[PDB]
Amino acid sequence: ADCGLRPLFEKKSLEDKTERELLESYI
Amino acid sequence: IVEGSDAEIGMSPWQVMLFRKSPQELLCGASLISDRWVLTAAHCLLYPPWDKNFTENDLLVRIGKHSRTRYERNIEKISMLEKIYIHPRYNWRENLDRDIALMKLKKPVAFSDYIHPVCLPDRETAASLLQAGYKGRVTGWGNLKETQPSVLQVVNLPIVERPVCKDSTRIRITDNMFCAGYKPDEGKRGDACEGDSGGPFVMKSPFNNRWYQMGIVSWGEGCDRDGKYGFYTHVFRLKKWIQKVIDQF
DNA sequence: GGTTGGTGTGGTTGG
Ligand SMILES: *C[C@@](*)(O)[C@H](CCCNC(N)=[NH2+])NC(=O)[C@@H]1CCCN1C(=O)[C@H](N)Cc1ccccc1
Ligand SMILES: *[C@@H]1O[C@H](CO)[C@@H](O)[C@H](O)[C@H]1NC(C)=O
Ligand SMILES: [Cl-]
Ligand SMILES: [Cl-]
Ligand code: NA
Ligand code: NA
Ligand SMILES: [Zn+2]
Ligand SMILES: [Zn+2]
Ligand SMILES: [Zn+2]
Repeated sequence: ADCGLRPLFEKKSLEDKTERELLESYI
Repeated sequence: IVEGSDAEIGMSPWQVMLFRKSPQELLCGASLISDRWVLTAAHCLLYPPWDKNFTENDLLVRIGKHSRTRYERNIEKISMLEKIYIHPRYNWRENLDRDIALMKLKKPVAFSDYIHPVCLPDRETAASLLQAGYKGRVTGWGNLKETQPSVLQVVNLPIVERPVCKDSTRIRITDNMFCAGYKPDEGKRGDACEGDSGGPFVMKSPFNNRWYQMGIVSWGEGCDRDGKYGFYTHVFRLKKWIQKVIDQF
């Protein structure tokens, strides 16, 4: 469904300034 | 939020502000999980030791906000509450077990660049993401230090192993809770604080790129204290109750 | 304008 995708970020293929820290924590 | 930073515009479009009409003040955080349902901590609505017991008409929900206090014309939507549903087994007398409540809005809110619901986890998402050491993100307009922000604050924090959570407090922890925060020796700091309860602890799934709400800011002992950790309602553990309420009402 | 109109000794609201 339409949940968890942000119009100003994921929808425009743009990252917010710290999500990368989250992704790195998985690795 | 202590030791966090200002959120970027549209970064947490599911963030909701629970607002008391009189006097006018921010009560708590909350989240949008559909165009008609808002999830929050039950103690934001019912807590007898603080003579707290809100009825739908004592409250308003403000969605799409960034500034803590200014009315953001044509950006935020203010909604009234049709019905409040508190978990039947919410244990306020002892440890805030199942600190979770759903609020059905009178009218559905239209999504926009600033307003969109967050996903609720299913079993695979919970199993895969809710692991000690993985980081989630907490947002809120609550206090900046133990005892405030002009705009929504954000902080990223690592989920902590359950034995460590248990040993950090004498309050009885349950499987309906998890804790997060840096260890006495990890260098970093950060935590949610009073005023942030109801707010979402979210994780971005590395498999489908969507944000999932894994937790709800629930309680702590002081804020950002060395050796202490913030506690959060475990959303997947109570999802059967969330789905039964939404399906039925 | 702005994360948004048309006008504020603002307003459901700062500058
Ligand atoms: C209601 C919320 O805004 C708030 C969130 C606190 C989060 N704190 C940290 N450090 N992450 N919750 C509370 O204030 C809850 C409501 C009941 C009292 N409480 C506490 O967190 C007390 N500090 C501890 C407590 C007392 C009684 C039962 C359980 C916990
Ligand atoms: C809370 O207040 C409502 C209306 O005032 C009432 O129906 C309900 O019994 C109260 N619940 C409490 C205090 O547990
Ligand atoms: Cl009362
Ligand atoms: Cl009274
Ligand atoms: Na801490
Ligand atoms: Na204006
Ligand atoms: Zn959409
Ligand atoms: Zn009273
Ligand atoms: Zn109805």
